Amino acid sequence: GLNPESADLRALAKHLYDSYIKSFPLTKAKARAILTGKTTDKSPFVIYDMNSLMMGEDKIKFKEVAIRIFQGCQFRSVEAVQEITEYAKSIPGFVNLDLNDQVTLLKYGVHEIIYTMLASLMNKDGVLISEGQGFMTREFLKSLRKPFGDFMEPKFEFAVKFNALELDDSDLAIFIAVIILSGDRPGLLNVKPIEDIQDNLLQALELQLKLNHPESSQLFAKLLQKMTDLRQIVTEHVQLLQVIKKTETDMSLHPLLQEIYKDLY
Ligand SMILES: Cc1nnc(-c2ccc(OCCCOc3ccc(CCC(=O)O)c(F)c3)c(F)c2)s1
Repeated sequence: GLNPESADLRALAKHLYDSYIKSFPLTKAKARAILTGKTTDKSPFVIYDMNSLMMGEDKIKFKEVAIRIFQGCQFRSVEAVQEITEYAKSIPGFVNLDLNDQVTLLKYGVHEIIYTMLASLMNKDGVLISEGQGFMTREFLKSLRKPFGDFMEPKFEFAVKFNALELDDSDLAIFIAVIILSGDRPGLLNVKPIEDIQDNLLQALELQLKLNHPESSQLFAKLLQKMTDLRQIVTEHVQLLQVIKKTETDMSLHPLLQEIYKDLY
């Protein structure tokens, strides 16, 4: 904030953080407080096997077991899409873009955002579910029958490496906006207005990380590099769905996810 240009970058960071808080009900700071046993929040019920999953169904409240779980992740993605869409609308310039490009930017951005923010709810042993009321172990997720036995592993591998960056919600707010305003999504009609916005967002992210993580060298670059991992998670998940739909012909797909995945990659 030391000159007027950089003060406007601060104002943009604060705007996005504010909108993020308003849009996403379970923040990283709340997730971390649940996972680490802090006294601001309530310990989760832990599901690590079939009997504890049965108990959990009664305690949390919220068909083979693998399919119920897989579909539960899809319902969560649909809620996430709703929240990401409302956040996207708050990004200055987004709603003024061509409507076709608004739709394309959401279509290709929402999963990258979902896996970014999924890391906030993960550690190397498992993941928060039902808004933090439950915690499902990574080993229980690995135990599910084929073809569902490894669908969570790439997301855990990503999370453990992403979490070592030690980003907070104020950082994440800007990073998620940068993800959405990507000028290289396929089929965009007007790239230039997108990149002008993305430029501003990147400038704000960069100053946010230098202020908030003054001791953490090239954090900005190391964060942008993680956009590689996110892309690979997505393309791998799409391949897995192609497999699942051949053996599991009785599995339905929420219409929002169907539209998103159509001709995605
Ligand atoms: C009985 C039960 N019924 N539901 C249960 C349940 C268990 C675990 C859940 O979440 C674990 C973390 C979310 O992980 C993700 C999220 C999104 C995707 C991508 C999905 C797509 O968009 O295609 C993903 F692949 C994994 C959960 F929400 C519900 S237990």
